[PDB]
Amino acid sequence: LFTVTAPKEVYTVDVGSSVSLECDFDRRECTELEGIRASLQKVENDTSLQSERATLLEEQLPLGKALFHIPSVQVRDSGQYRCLVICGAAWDYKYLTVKVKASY
Amino acid sequence: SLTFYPAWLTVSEGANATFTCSLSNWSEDLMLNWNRLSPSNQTEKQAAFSNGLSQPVQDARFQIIQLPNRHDFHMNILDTRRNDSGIYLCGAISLHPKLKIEESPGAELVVT
Repeated sequence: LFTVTAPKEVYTVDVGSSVSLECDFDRRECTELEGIRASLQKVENDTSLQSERATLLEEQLPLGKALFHIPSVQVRDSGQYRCLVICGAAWDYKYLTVKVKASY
Repeated sequence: SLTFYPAWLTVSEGANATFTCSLSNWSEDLMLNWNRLSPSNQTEKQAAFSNGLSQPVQDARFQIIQLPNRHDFHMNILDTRRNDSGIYLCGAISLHPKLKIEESPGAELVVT
């Protein structure tokens, strides 16, 4: 019954600038008893691994947001990601899309 | 990798619907979710399998039942409703030695 939602699902960014991506989760299904972990994974095929480019702004977690930051966006950062939250045994994810504007 | 079959399933309303989620080269620690795609193509969680227990997000018609001596799982919708029609998939997560998500291809359910 733990679930993740993505009220913001599409994000826009200019090459050279940073992008933030986020998904929200149901906190009354997460305590510090079983731990909380969040990850962003770029979709490159059927299996995803942790993004090398993104980091987690973990100060947002107690507010029920998994907020990710990718600095210095390049064209190859375009496309779909899975925003994943794990609370003890329970997990869920949402797809997020990054749209990039490249200039010169 | 994960597969999910049959690719297309059509049943009469009230009948059960069964998909099979099949996991290849996976470890003993199985954490498997059953998701449905929204009209916007976003994933929505239907049920979760972990330990050796299936739990539904909210509808107990959705059950994940491990098959005999296999890393194969029936994803059963008991007593289908027409508005169950749509695309479904399964996804699995491993936490060790590295975090990874694997998704199956979609499979389409039509309830008439």
